[PDB]
Amino acid sequence: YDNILVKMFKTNENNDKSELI
Repeated sequence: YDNILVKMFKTNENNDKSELI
């Protein structure tokens, strides 16, 4: 059981390394 792609869509869009840069 692994679903790393669904979790990485919302994490990378909102945060974007710092805060939406």
